[PDB]
Amino acid sequence: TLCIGYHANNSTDTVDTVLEKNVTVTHSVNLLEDKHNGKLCKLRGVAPLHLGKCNIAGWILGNPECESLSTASSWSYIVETPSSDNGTCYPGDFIDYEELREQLSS
Amino acid sequence: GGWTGMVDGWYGYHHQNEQGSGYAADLKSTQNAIDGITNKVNSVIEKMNTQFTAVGKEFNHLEKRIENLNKKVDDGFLDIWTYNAELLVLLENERTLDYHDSNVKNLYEKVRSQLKNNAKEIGNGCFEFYHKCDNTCMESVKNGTYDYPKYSEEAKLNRE
Amino acid sequence: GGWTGMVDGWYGYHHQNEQGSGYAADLKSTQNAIDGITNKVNSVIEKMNTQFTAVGKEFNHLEKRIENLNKKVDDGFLDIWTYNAELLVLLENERTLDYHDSNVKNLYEKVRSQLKNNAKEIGNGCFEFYHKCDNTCMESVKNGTYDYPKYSEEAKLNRE
Amino acid sequence: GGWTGMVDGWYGYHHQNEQGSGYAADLKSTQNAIDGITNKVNSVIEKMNTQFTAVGKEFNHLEKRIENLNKKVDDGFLDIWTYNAELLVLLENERTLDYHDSNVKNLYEKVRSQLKNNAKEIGNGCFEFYHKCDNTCMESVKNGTYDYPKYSEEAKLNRE
Amino acid sequence: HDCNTTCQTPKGAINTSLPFQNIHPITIGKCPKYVKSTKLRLATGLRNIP
Ligand SMILES: *[C@@H]1O[C@H](CO[C@@H]2O[C@@H](C)[C@@H](O)[C@@H](O)[C@@H]2O)[C@@H](O)[C@H](O)[C@H]1NC(C)=O
Ligand SMILES: *[C@@H]1O[C@H](CO)[C@@H](O)[C@H](O)[C@H]1NC(C)=O
Ligand SMILES: *[C@@H]1O[C@H](CO)[C@@H](O)[C@H](O)[C@H]1NC(C)=O
Repeated sequence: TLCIGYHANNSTDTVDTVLEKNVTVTHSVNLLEDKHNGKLCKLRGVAPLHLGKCNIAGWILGNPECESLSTASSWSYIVETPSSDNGTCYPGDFIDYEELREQLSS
Repeated sequence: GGWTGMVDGWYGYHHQNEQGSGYAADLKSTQNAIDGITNKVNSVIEKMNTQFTAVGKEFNHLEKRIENLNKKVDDGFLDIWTYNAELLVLLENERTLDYHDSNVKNLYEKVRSQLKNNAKEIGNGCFEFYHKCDNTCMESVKNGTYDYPKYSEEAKLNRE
Repeated sequence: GGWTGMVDGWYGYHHQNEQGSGYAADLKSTQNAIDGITNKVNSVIEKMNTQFTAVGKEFNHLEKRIENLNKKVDDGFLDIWTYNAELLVLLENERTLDYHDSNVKNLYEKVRSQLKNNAKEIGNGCFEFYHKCDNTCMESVKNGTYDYPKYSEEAKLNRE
Repeated sequence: GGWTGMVDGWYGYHHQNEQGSGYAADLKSTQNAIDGITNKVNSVIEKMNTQFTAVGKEFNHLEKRIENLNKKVDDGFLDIWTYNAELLVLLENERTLDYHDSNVKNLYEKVRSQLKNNAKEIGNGCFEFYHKCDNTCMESVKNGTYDYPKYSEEAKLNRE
Repeated sequence: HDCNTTCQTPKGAINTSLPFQNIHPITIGKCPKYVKSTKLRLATGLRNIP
């Protein structure tokens, strides 16, 4: 006797289809990324400008507490923390702040 | 069901005869199936060519309507991609499984075509020979060269 | 053509023999077809999961460019959804109809496989028995248990 | 392979017999195939109904965030359409080719059904008659009217 | 960190090339599209029925 068959294995991977659900298949790939490395990286070869505890207004105006920040010659993006509270120290209206932030972003 | 003992390709044959037994992958079929699947997966990924973008936008408290427009834009794109992606996966998974089912169906028919009236169709992909079919005979069938006329006399004598 | 008298499922059999006649749905096939269709329809609807939104936006007479941008956004989304929806419906309707055609084709082949040389393939889904095949015989065929060897003598005697 | 000499339709027959030889398109099949393809192509084009729009927008140097939003909108729409269009073309081209393969497969089966045991299935779409089958006989087969019983005596006598 | 990427999100950089991601809607770079889905598993093989 000669018989035609197919491969089976120990895969427990299942997929869904339009007609049926939980179909176990022998080989499977993702189209979806659910991992990241937990790090802020150089983007396209260029390091970000991290401002520590300062925001952009603080950094560009020279808030005394932003004095310790280094000056970057170039950067790919700007990073501020959720706690980047040191901005304008003498209260007032920083005009067209959002446009300035966009211009300095890269 | 499949053979958990056959790990040299997706499709293949198993046999038992007077001289021995075992299995081997049909690599003509398996490689064609692989090229098909590989091209399919790659097209799904390789065609979606994006550019450098920056998604986030910043607005002040008197620009609520603009921020909301920006959200509207993000939401529409998100719903479109999520939905289309789910349909693409579900549709392709069904097509993939049919493709695989097609390739193995094709192999059965090729064997049946060569064997004609010299073997019984019994099931589980099996053709029961009505004549002695030794290792040389079975390899000849798998390779598309079964010389049907030299086995037809024996096949009928074992049935008459 | 179909049977307007068969309303107990999508697919089924009709017979005529010495002991009587009638029809019944093949509920193995019909239920599988139903689960297939049900999952398909539900995936089309159930995967399109939206959030709470507010579409309308208001702009003044010196914001014409923004209102026009908002329109541009609505129009692009509208064209995408309308077009994709039309293609989805047209594509699925063809696939649906092929699926149904597949399921009934499969039943024909299962019957043919059991009957082998004991019935003639005549058409209109019909297998003409070459031997007496009473109600017990026909139920056995429909259920996948036809005991072919006990009918092969009669089938050949009625042809010799 | 196909016939470069057959240019009167997509599908058809070629024959050789005692009275002559040649080919002709099967226009029942070809026209149905054409209507299928025509409807398919037209639906792809005809359903994508756009309105009058104006894409370009102008912003000043203090509106960079808005210009960038406008770009974001154009880019998302562009990626969606480019990708979906590539998938639509690749998917339909495979379905188109399967459709064509289906239609010619169907013709083979219709011929086989009529000929039954009066011809050998040899390959290259060919049925070798076991009896004389002149031009009238072959036209009868192509038209679905082969009167099988009048040829069965000759077919068996040439084999006994 | 002294690392490099093609796509960056606030939770960390994405190293990878598949068409979709479910990590974060706001990204900078040549990024996968954000989806709400938790699984886009595309079969490459046949049904695993032994
Ligand atoms: C689909 O399967 C999901 C994963 O569960 C696995 O397969 C099912 C069929 C069960 O055998 C289960 O024990 C396995 O872990 C389920 O979470 C899911 O609920 C299943 N169907 C759905 C989506 O409801
Ligand atoms: C990216 O990092 C690798 C080390 O993993 C290094 O070899 C390469 O030069 C870096 N590229 C750029 C543009 O800095
Ligand atoms: C991460 O990036 C490096 C290049 O620095 C590349 O060699 C590696 O394959 C990437 N990892 C993944 C999972 O894509």
